[PDB]
Amino acid sequence: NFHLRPRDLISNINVIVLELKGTFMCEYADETATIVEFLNRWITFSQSIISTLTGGSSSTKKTQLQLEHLLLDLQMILNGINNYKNPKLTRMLTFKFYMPKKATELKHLQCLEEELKPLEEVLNLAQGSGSELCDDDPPEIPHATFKAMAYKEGTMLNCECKRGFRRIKSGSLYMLCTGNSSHSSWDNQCQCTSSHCREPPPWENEATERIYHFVVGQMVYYQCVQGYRALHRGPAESVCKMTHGKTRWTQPQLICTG
Repeated sequence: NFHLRPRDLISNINVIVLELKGTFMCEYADETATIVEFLNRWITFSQSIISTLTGGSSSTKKTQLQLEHLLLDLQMILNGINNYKNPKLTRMLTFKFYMPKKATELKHLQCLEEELKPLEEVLNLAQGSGSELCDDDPPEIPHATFKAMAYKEGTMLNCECKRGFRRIKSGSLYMLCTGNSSHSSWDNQCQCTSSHCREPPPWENEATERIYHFVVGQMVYYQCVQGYRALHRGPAESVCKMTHGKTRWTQPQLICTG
């Protein structure tokens, strides 16, 4: 229950950041951070600079209130990510945000200005609705993987990259399957620089796999990896069902041995 449209709040925050920086190229660090660590640095960045109110000059008093309103809009978002958003938050901590290597001057707000688009992206997660998302990742199986065949309207794919590669500065953090009623296709696009839907085509992808987040009613298909063998038992697939509020995964019965 976010008492404001994600697009409007970021709109306000965006202009505030601009009215403070006046165009220094941001310098990041190598360590990515969760959306919470991300907000902590800038909330701390806010309060710190406001305290550096060296002399009550009305020129800087302007800068002071400019920060407070920014600060408030930051603390508000963060306060509304840790409460009851835990169903989604647990997977919202999977997204990769980027931190400033240094943050003591107003020219460092460029670092924050860029990450505003992937921020609003995550802000819609609990607001852009309308199917529902599954609280957990599908149950991992010893020496076995899984793969959904038909993506449903709303499934997402993290824009993770290869080693040494980051997702594009000020770029979206994931893709989304738009179902509507007529057609059915994907929306966003991933990008990596250096230091009824179907499966999307690769980029300079992640040299691991693909971090997914499924909607309810989506089924993943399990099977053993090579060198191992299943004997079926029960079902070899899991479906995300929302039973009595909470969402869960129908436990598949499938085991492989060497």
